[PDB]
Amino acid sequence: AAHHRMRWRADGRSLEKLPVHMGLVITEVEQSFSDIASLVVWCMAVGISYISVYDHQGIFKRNNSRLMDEILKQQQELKDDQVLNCHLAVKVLSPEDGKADIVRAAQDFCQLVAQKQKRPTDLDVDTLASLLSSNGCPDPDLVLKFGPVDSTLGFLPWHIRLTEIVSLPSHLNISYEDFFSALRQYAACEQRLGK
Amino acid sequence: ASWIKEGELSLWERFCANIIKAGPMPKHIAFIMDGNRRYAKKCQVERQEGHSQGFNKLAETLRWCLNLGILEVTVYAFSIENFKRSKSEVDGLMDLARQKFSRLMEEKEKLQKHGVCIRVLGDLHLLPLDLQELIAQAVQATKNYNKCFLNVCFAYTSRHEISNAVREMAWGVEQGLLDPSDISESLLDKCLYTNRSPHPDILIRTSGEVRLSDFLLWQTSHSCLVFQPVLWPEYTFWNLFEAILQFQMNHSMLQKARDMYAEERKRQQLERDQATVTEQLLREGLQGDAQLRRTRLHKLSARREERVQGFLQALELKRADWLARLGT
Ligand SMILES: C=C(C)CCOP(=O)(O)OP(=O)(O)O
Ligand SMILES: C=C(C)CCOP(=O)(O)OP(=O)(O)O
Ligand SMILES: [Mg+2]
Repeated sequence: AAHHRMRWRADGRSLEKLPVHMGLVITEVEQSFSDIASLVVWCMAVGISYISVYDHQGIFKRNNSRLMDEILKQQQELKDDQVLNCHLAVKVLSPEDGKADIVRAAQDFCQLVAQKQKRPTDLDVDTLASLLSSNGCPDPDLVLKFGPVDSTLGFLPWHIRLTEIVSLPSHLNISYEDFFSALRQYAACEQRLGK
Repeated sequence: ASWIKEGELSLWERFCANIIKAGPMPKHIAFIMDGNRRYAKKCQVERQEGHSQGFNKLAETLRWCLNLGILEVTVYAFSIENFKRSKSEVDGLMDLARQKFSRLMEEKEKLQKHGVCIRVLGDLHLLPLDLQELIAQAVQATKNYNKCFLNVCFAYTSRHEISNAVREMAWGVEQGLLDPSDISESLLDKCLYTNRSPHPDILIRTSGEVRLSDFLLWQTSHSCLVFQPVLWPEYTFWNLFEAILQFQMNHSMLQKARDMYAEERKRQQLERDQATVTEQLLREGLQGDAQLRRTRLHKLSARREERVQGFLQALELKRADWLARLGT
């Protein structure tokens, strides 16, 4: 009713902090797109810039369109500019976006080594990080893990080094209050960064 | 105290262990031993005592693992990230390390008897020169033991370890041992500090913290994550026991997942290979019904096997070389 956009932005602004980049990892292999879509739009409504969606069986990758279909639907209730903003803010991932991509980059650096363009020594941490960036997309600060499995199951191993990992038993009927509860958890977390 | 704390499990420990050992048991557990400072505060004790207590718990915990027949243990003792702490603290931590690694020599009897191999994984060059030498001797002294493996991650991060591993295979390229098209999942595995070890079945973090803090990111991607609120110096057998119980609950699903991922990788490899064999044969002219593609596949494979095996023996060389040089 549009007092719902003001509410959800107020909810976000109210937390000590919000994730710039949220990951949604689904581990459940028993069986569902509207729930995931609801999570995504909630993320966008509260003020989270980027949302990754991941499953280890690549089901979401193979169903990108059907997923973006629901996201755009659910999103309007609560066309081309709207389709561009979801493509930018939402990434759909499978395992190949993790380790395989690190191999991918490794190769891209070893040709520059063959080319006598780069020396092995030029590859500090930070260079690898760059070779492994998108554009705006930072590392996910918060991953919401759904389902019975205590594992990231291949989710962005490189980028997930400081990500707070919050576990929820299922995504099946997920409520806003349940989603926000996770956000309150993340907002209250202490990050020392080695000090 | 010593490094090896000989102790027999108690009655209930023993009994619960027997029941648990009937199911799948982890072969390799890794620990982020976090919360020593919060512990020292809680105990109204000095920071350094907190860390010392932390080392005592490690010794106790390894005995638990050995008593459960878990032959490999990786710990996070010191992160590169940790250098940013007050000189007071890091000097203290550095001094602790000197003490423990120095005491290790005086324990050679127990190390042989118990058969404990100690490896120290990290960017060790960042440590004080005296410490490097100390560690190096410790490593050389135990290198031939086989009954129990302890990996201490010191001056370590995951990113550093990963970068290092790619650098190593870029070194292979520059040294003309590696051609870009040979860099893969396996090869990267084999250039990590952890290359002698299988990936950890369980990763445990002791604070109430729900982050990995740049620890074994590559190795623990498919492993059982257990976050327990207990501060490390207060860890108990039962905490450990709860970890293993989690592992057992997850085992079936994580196995299915690990095989799926393996089967999909062999597939995507036999795919990207068979395709390389195509461009060559189309650009050549001939294209099969007399096992032509099949023979070009055996070739590309054996090329890799021979050339990667070659890169590897030269990497092991370079590691031993720096080990001998700095531990003389
Ligand atoms: C050697 C260990 C156990 C390092 C854990 O790091 P921290 O305790 O410094 O990690 P943060 O909480 O600051 O990320
Ligand atoms: C060398 C390390 C990082 C040991 C882990 O405990 P801490 O020193 O991080 O103590 P906490 O701040 O986590 O309580
Ligand atoms: Mg800490």
